[PDB]
Amino acid sequence: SPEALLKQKLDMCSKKGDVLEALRLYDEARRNGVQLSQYHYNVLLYVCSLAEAATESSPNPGLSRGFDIFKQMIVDKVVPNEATFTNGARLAVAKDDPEMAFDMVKQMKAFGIQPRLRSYGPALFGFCRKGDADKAYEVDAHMVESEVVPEEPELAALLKVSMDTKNADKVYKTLQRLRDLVRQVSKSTFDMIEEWFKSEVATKTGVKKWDVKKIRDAVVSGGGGWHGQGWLGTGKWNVKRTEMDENGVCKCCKEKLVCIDINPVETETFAASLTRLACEREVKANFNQFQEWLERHGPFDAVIDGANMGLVNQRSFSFFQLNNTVQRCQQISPSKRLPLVILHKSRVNGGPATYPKNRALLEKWKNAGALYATPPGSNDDWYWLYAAVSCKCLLVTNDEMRDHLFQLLGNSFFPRWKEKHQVRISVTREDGLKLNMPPPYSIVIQESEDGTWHVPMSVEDDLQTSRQWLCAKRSK
Ligand SMILES: NCCCCCC(=O)O
Ligand SMILES: [Mn+2]
Ligand SMILES: [Mn+2]
Ligand SMILES: [Zn+2]
Repeated sequence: SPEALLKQKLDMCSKKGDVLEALRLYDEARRNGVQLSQYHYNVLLYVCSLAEAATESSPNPGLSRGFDIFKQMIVDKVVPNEATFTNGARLAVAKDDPEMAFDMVKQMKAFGIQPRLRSYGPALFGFCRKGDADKAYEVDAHMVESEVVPEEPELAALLKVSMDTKNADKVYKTLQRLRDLVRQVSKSTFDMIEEWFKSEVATKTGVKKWDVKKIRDAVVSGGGGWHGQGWLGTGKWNVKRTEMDENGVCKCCKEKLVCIDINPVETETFAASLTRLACEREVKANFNQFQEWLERHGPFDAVIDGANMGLVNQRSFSFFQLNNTVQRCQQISPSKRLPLVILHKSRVNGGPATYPKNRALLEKWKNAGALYATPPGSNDDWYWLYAAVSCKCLLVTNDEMRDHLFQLLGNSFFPRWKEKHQVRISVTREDGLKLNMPPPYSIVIQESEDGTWHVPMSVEDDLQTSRQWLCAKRSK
């Protein structure tokens, strides 16, 4: 078969590195009238993205023609898959021509193809490195119009280019976007925000007086913790690295941060999403069986990730640590409810249940309506997550919750829900086990009614490392 031969020939070069031969085969396929498929086109694109940018003369044919092949694939109405956007993008990144990267995205839109976030990157970042703010905002406007949602890298780029070109409006809007989409910022973004607030442009923006009533209503309207009506106050900013105490009180300025509400409608939307995603990966009957059991049980004040509580900081499963966590959760329940323990069926049988009194207690929890053993082969993370969300209660787990399953849940609602519901254990030599409860305020960029800002840095584990904030408040 002709296209099967081209597949095989293109699989070979390049797993060999041979761009020249891939390009020869490309032009040959056209002279023979063999129509290239999706698979062929992807291999071509990947292979061309192995070519390098000529630090000495005219661009290399592999990069130049790489774009031309991309252009052709779309013209041919050949559907792009995830490999296409990835290869298309590394092509764009290798070339490092923001204008050409932008053309690729304009072409996808032309032909009704949804561009991906990685498609926009080389265009956005290209312009940003060259200080071309206007071009950067064009790419941004295009990305927004395509309903592609930026992440922290894209926003930090936009923030930097806005700072570089003294655009206080665009700084404000980007900072709002960071609040809305990212919440807590990386070290480098944090440093950049700090620079902004200390800068001459920031000193010189603002208003001496404003419609206090309009700010009030914007606070209500936004959900709390910001107003979005623009820079307030005048003069130099006092900008300090600081911390919040356990009550959300800024140690620098004594402002008490807001606890921002979660709309219960969003929670019901998320619960439905969860069921949909779980039933796509679990045996549907196993997940449904849990849902039905949960409907006949409760109420619960807490759900325990049993495997994580048995295992976190242990060389092997500790029934002690699970049992101590169960008792501590029951003690803080106002009515002393046992928590719902989610445990693998594999973990109820064998050991920790090696010791008969432990076995008998696990069965006691099950008979009290407070243990569900997840079937062999199931991913029990769907089960304790769905239980806590559905029962509207505390979730006791030290699971990071940023491994693949959890990337599926998104970066808007889930991180806000987690902050309000997640209980983590910590253990010391001196005191034993401690429950670390959700904070009584929201750990997010906040903008006060008088225009004062508090910006949280993102950390690995805020129990391990004490979270730094920026306090930015006008001097007079
Ligand atoms: N610290 C956790 C090690 C193994 C964890 C098992 C789990 O989290 O589901
Ligand atoms: Mn788990
Ligand atoms: Mn896990
Ligand atoms: Zn403060």
